Formats: sequence, structure tokens, C-alpha cells
Amino acid sequence: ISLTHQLRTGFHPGIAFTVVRQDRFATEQLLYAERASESYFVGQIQVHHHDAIGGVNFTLTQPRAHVDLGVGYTAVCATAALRCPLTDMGNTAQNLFFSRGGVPMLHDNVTESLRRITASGGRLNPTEPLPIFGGLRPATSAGIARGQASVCEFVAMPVSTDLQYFRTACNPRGRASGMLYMGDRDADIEAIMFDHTQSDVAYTDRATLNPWASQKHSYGDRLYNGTYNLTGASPIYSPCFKFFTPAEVNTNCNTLDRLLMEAKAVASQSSTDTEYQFKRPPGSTEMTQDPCGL
Amino acid sequence: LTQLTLRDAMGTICHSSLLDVEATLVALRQQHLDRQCYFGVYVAEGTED
Amino acid sequence: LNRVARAALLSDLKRRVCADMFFMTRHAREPRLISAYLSDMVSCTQPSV
Amino acid sequence: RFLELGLSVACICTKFPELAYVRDGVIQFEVQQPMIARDGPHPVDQPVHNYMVKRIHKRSLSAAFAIASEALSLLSNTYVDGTEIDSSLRIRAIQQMARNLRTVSDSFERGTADQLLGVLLEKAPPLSLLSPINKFQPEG
Amino acid sequence: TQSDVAYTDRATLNPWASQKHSYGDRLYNGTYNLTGASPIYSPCFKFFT
Amino acid sequence: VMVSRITHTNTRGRQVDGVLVTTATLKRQLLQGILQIDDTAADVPVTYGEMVLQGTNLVTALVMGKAVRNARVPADLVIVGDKLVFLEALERRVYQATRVAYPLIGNID
Amino acid sequence: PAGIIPTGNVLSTIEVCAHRCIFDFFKQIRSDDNSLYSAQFDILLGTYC
Amino acid sequence: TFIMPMGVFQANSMDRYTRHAGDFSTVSEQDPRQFPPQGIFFYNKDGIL
Repeated sequence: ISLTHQLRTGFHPGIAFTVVRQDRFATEQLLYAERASESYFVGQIQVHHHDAIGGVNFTLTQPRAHVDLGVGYTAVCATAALRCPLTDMGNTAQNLFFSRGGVPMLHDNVTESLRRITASGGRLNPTEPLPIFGGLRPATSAGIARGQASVCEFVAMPVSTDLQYFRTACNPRGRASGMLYMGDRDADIEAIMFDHTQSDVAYTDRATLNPWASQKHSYGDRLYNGTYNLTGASPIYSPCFKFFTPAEVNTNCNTLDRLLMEAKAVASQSSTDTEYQFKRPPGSTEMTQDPCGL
Repeated sequence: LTQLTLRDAMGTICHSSLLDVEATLVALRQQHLDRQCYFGVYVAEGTED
Repeated sequence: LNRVARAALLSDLKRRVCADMFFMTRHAREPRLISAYLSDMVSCTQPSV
Repeated sequence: RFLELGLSVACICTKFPELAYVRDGVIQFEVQQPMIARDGPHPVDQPVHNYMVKRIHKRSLSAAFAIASEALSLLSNTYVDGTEIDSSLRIRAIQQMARNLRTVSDSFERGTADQLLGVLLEKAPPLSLLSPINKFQPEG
Repeated sequence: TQSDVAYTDRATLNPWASQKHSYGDRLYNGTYNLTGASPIYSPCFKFFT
Repeated sequence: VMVSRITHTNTRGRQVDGVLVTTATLKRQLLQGILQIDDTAADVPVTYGEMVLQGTNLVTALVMGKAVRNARVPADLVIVGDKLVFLEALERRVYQATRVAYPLIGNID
Repeated sequence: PAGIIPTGNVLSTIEVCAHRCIFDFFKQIRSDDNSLYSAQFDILLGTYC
Repeated sequence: TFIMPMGVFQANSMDRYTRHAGDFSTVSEQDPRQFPPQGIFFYNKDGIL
């Protein structure tokens, strides 16, 4: 209740805060193309049958199939800007009490002075009495003028040096790097992704990014990992759900043609819905892109 | 341009998963802890002196 | 366009209300582009029979 | 139209309308590769070859319109009953299914360009790297 | 029943007032009328609601 | 490899090329001042296909079971390198004025 | 259900259902089945060189 | 092969000239451009000091 003191009024603290940026960046499409091998067939209209409400029917017909005969394959393109330009912003927080799993009870009503005295600095703020255990559809909120909560997801990068790594290159969980894909071999990602032997996969001028988080099962990302329940009770793409996580080796891993073969679709992250940013209900397998995967 | 000066991190890290001791240390149990002994940590009650 | 793409295209409706349509009125300077004031709307916003 | 425009010559005329009494296509083609050796004392290299084995996709169908009970509702006649005066009945019976089975049986004639760029635009990503797909790899 | 509309994160910049009526609704609106007597045009009646 | 009979080009003798997409203003940008119009008259074909079988070869194929093996138009010519190329692209032929959606432009993080 | 022309006529009218312990494959259809009608076969598309 | 000096200190007093009044000064009481340098800062393979 003092830590956020020096969150709340005049001593900018012993801690601090930040931003990044989330939006809607729509992308249309042009490309080159050469001669005749895409083969195109033409045909007729086949069946079943059934009846209904008032209606019976022609949705029957004319089925296709197709061919992947490829030594290599074929399509290349250089490109154009955005259209007239779509981008809008602005500021506050994220969620960690909608959903359950914890343990009981020998102090309450004053941290009851802490979402009745916590949830600060922006639109709309929460509740009093605390029932249990649900999927949780509630009250009324707002419809659209600027920012579906266009909002953060904190990382942080303690502290210090001279003038080129936040003055030249750089990014959020640490180093211009690369776990080594397909090469020497694929059962070393505990001392190339977990333990240690040498100097820096980029910036060996000094050893990793910020003095206190650079291995296995730790805290500020204890915000993050995902077997036991926080892909189970409050659903999140979460700030990141592939920045510290399971990625790939058991099918087709041979440096080059899967240099044509892995950055894709999984059950995933952040697309066009409305108002603050959910995760799983039923209902929508679309296939947005995500430049910036691995 | 727009401000962001002085107002919010208090819906926010009064947070629960930081006091943290079951499962993390758990997931790294079983070794032999690297060269380190007391410097001094034990304690006592007087000294009958 | 339900709650995502119907609030920020007509967000594309006050910019091309607030920089560019006085585009040959102002200075003696910056001329010929038939492109987006002159060469973008008699054939791609439409006719009848 | 689909002759004189463009929206097709890059494919091949080969044959199956009624498709799939055809089960079964894993169809392929080699490349032979010939004898390289360098000049200079450098290692083994062979007249090598590449043949090929397989997997491929698809995405279920139909195309649209839907209304009420005309069919039987006056399909009960057909050469006795209805003798005198349904003039505008069949009058208004001639013009209104030539414009939506002319425009409602050419929907897959609104169907055959957007499932060959949803895996021709959903099996091909981005650019800056092709360009050194011809400046960094012939020998290795 | 909650936050706001227009401009999301602060229900004011300079403080003092934003629901129905006192010096608050008439000094541009349309249900009780004291822009006074006879013929109004320096206009903002239909500049309040 | 290339092999077939004849024909596809600009207007004097020999063959060709592929396939395409987007929308509207870029046609209108290499028009005011860099490129320009590029070839003239085309004797170019008209149709699809058909086929004729019944007897001993599907005797291979109904009881055991596998299976082994001009009309003028400007839709016309632009040029890129020392070629030609072509540009008048799909926003003149399909689908106005109603109510659902698909792949395409929209948004990306 | 081979559709090929039969080679020879079998001169034995006995209930083969009794001796199901010989042969390798045994199906009895009472009158007819739609399993009789399935024309699945296995495509090539040619030589490439 | 690239070459760079590191701890070189310009001994001659006339060489410790600044191109204007403070063409490298401070707010602190002691302008520590007078202290001998101890490092060298070069653009990497990468545009990186």
C-alpha cells in the first residue's frame, strides 16, 4: 500500500512504468507471375438430397482437387506503402483478477481498499462483493471512437552502459540472437536456449540485457508461462505467447526449404474484434499475419 | 502531440504471483548447490557467559 | 464492418476533412499531379444505365 | 468474360471433371543433376538426382439464393386446369428466372478466382528476401 | 453509469461540470429557454444536445 | 523447361507468362510521368477442352484401380526490363453492393 | 465385387455360408448394398522433363 | 586492418583548445573534458559504436 504510494501522488517512486503500441495495420496485395503450370479444370454438378422449414434445394455440385508437384515452387513481389493512412492511440493498464485458483483468508477489507482503493487513471473501474468460479459475462461499457484499450504489455530493461544498444540496434527480452534452427544439431536449447558457455549472440561488449532475468522459471515473466492454469482461467495471449515458449523440432527441419517451411498459424494472438482484448470463446478461425514470430 | 506524466500503476502490482514459493524453485529441485556455504546463517540464545 | 473497421475508416473521414483540398489555391509553387486532387475521382466512384 | 481478358493462361489443360472416382494423386517430377567437379583438389561430388513424396489441401462448398413455395404451389397443373386468364402470371413467369440462373448459376463463375489466391494468396509470404535468392547461394 | 465518452482516460482537463442542466444545459439547449426575449441569431441553440 | 506449339506475345510471333491481384489508385501511378502505352494487336485464341475414351484402357480403369496418364482484344501490354508487361487489372468485372467478408488487407501486429 | 466378365461357371449350389472357415474373405449381402458402388481410383498426371 | 589509438592524451597545451566558449562544457563545477580519455568508440560491422 506505500509502493504504489510512490505510485500515486508526488514522489515519482522507487519504481516506474511504460508503454508499447497496439493498433490495426490492414494489408492489401500485388505480385509478379510467369507461364502455364497452375492447371485449371472445368466440369459439372453432383448430389445428395433433403427437405426443410418451407424449403428444398440446389446447394449440390461440381467438386475439385489439385496438385503439388514442386521441386521448388513459384512467386516473388516488391511493394507499395499502406493506402491513405490508418493509425490511432492512447493510455493506461492490464488485467490480473478476473479468474481464479487461489487460497484463503486472514486479512481482506482493506485491500478491499485496493480495487474499492486500486483500479486507477482511465475509463471504468470495478466491483465490490466477490462470488466465485465462472466465465463471467457482465455489465455495460462503450462503443467505438478511438482506442480499444490500445494498451501496453510491460517488459523492462534494467540498466546501464555508454552510447550504442537503446542509441543503435535493439528489442525486448534479449539479444540479437538465434537459437540455431538447423545446423550443428537440435537437442541443445538448455546452453544455446538455457545454461551457459561463451560471449554474446549479439552485443558482446557486456553479458545480457537487464541485471535480473535471463533463464528458466522466473518472475516478471512469472507474469507469463502456461501449462498449469493461465491458459486455463483468464485467457490470454499474454503479453507474449511466443516471446519465452515452446517452438519447434519434430517434422521437417532442414535449413533451406523450410526456410520456406516455418513462421505460421497456430491458435493465436490479436485480431479485429472490438473493445479491450479477450481470449477464447468459440467462433472465429480467421488467419491474420504476424510478421514478428521467432 | 500528447502527455503521459504522473498517474497509474495501481490497479496493478499489489499483485499475487510474486511472493512465489512453491513451484518455480520446485521445477529446479535436485542438484547440489554451487560453491557456497554459510558465510554465517545459523542463530542462538545467550551464551551462559 | 461491425465494431473494429466502422469506427476508424470514417476516422478516415475527418483527415481528408483536415489537410488537403485547397490543393491549387495557395502558393505559386507546387503543381502538376493530376494524381489524387485532378486524376483519382471521375472513374472510381460510379454511374447508371 | 474469361477468353479475351485476362484472368488465365498460367495453368495446364489436363483432365477430370467429374473428379474423384479419382481417389488419388501424389504427382511429381525429378531433376537430374549432372557431374560437377571443380578445378582444383576438392572433394567428392556426384551425378545426383531428386525425386519426390507428398501432402496437399482443400476447403468445403456451395453458392447462394433461397425463397418460398412456388414449386408445387402451382406445379399442380401441367396441361388441363387453368384455361383462361393467367396472362400476366406467365408473362411475369418468363423474364424473372433468366437473370438469377444466367446470374444465379454463374456464382462459381463467381467462385474460380478466390480459391486459387487463398492457397496462391495462402501458400506464399514476403519479399526483400527473395532478392538475394539470387545474390547468396549457388555452390556452398 | 461508469466513465465517459469522448477522449479516453480523463473526465476532465479543467474541472468543473458534466451531466444535465444548471448553467449547464440552456446556455446552449432546448427544453426551458432563457436566451431571452425576442429574435435570436447569434446562434447556438442547436449547439448543445 | 518450355514446350508447346506456339504463339503468346505482343504482335509478330512467340511465348509467355502468369497471374495477378490488388485494387485501384496504383494504375493510376505509373500514368502521370515515367512509363507508358506499349503494344497493339492480338490474334489470341477462344476456348477450353474436351475428351474421348471407352474400351480397354480404362479396362485398366473400371475393375482394378489406380490411375496413370484467336479472338482479338486489348487486354494489353506494358513493359518491365526489355520485355513487355501488361496493366489493366481487376477492378472492372465482379460483385457490387451487399453484406459479408473475407481475407485480404486488414490489420496486423 | 469385380465387374470383370466371369471366367467360368461354378457347378455347385450349396450353402457356402456353412463353410466360412475356408477362403480368405467372406461377405454376404442379402439383396443388394451400396458397397457395390464405389469407383475410387488413383491418379497420375504425366511426364515432366 | 583497422587501427585506433585509445589512451592518447594531447600533451601540448595549445592543442587542448575548444572551438567556442564552451565547445564541450557542463553544468558541474569541474568540466571533465580535461580528464584524460580512457576508451575508444567505433562503429561496428553494423553501424554500432
